[PDB]
Parts: sequence; C-alpha cells; structure tokens
Amino acid sequence: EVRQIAPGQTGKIADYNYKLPDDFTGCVIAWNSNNLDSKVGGNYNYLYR
Amino acid sequence: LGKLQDVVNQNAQALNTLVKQLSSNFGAISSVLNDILSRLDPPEAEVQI
Repeated sequence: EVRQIAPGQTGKIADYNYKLPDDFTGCVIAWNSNNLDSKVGGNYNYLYR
Repeated sequence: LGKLQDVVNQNAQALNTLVKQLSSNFGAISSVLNDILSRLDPPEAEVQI
C-alpha cells in the first residue's frame, strides 16, 4: 500500500486516509519494517482504508 | 463593391476561423476543456489542459 503514495498519484489512502498534495514536495522514502513480526500485537494496531 | 465587401469578408472569415479553432483539440481527448477535465483526475489533466 505504499507504492501509490506520490504527488498526484492516486490511492484510497491518498484519497481519504492520508494526505497528498500535487505541488512542490520533498519526497517519499520507505524501507521494509522487518521489525514488525507481531502478527496480532494483542491489539488492532492500525487505521487505514 | 468588391474592394469593401472584401474588407468585411476578411474581417468576418477571420473571426470565423478564430472561433472555429476551438474545434482543434490539439491531441487532447476533447475540444471542450470542461469535457477533458471531467475526463481525467486532476494531475494528468493538468498538463493536458
């Protein structure tokens, strides 16, 4: 769900759940989060869609 | 009256081609800017417009 996060690039996240201006911007960087193997985390843990 | 009918003729037909340009869509999808913005999402429609 991180591929679509780009200026002007669409995606429901970018549609409703996460902001994205299509003008001047710094940039989008990312790297995997191997640090997350807790499959449940005893919680709900994320809000998206 | 050619020497003046011609003047009014040049005038008119000039105005004529002037408006008629708006047929020319210049490799858009449309010749009505309204149509094409309603065709696309903002970003690509930007350079298209």
